Amino acid sequence: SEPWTVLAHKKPQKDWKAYNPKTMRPPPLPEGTKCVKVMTWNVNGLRGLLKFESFSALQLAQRENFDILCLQETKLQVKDVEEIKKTLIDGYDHSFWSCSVSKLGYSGTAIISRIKPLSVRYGTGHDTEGRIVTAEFDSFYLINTYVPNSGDGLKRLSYRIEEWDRTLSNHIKELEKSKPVVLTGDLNCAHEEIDIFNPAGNKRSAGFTIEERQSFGANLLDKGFVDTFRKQHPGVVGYTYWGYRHGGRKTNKGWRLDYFLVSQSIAANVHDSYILPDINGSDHCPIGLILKL
Repeated sequence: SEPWTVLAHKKPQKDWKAYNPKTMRPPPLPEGTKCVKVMTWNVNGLRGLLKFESFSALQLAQRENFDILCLQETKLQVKDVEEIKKTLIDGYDHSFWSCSVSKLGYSGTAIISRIKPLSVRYGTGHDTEGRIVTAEFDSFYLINTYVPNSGDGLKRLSYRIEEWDRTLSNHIKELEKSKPVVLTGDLNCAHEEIDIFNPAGNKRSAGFTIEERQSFGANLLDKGFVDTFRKQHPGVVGYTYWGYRHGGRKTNKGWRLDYFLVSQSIAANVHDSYILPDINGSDHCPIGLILKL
């Protein structure tokens, strides 16, 4: 059963198809093509995921052979990182964790890499909610972020639009002045109607407000960044999130909230921006990016 291959959408256009990674991913790169492979995942609580019976860090690494793993919502405290680092599997020696210090057991990001970065900074070193990690590599910057959820009743929409969204934009544009940027993580916005199963029923839901979508366009895309999955798959409905409560994953009633956004300068180097909807353990599934260097 592969429910993500069934086109679930309340108001689809005529020529839209459901994303099937078995038939729609490009063929592998010619061998020796120097590239970097990144996987990104909102794990909805790292400790809980590690207690998930069907989850193994070793199998995931063996299956995808990523160089870098970007996590959101680790929910770790600072005091937890030393021990969590010890459970990292062999081969991924450089790990960097930004944990929430005001609200405990909340938010949290991490970058796990078998490539040693030139530099790593946390925040835009103030990161009170552990929402941003920036790792410098030789030809690009990798920014892993967990964007603030606007919340029930849009209670946080003002901070999201007026403060957060602009600060993230300024941070990536500043770094772009030295190297192109790979922005990834849970951006907490379904950009267009194709990115959400029920657009009409969610006009005032966090993540699909007119305010959030317009900011996404104006503060991210229109400042020279490319939605790699959307560019690679025009007219393809593919989700990365399914709400637990209404059991929408079994019928693919989901949203695309997780992205790979890249500087215009390296948009042509993206070989594959993909989704892994079969991996369970969170209400998000992982996404991956294969970038030619």
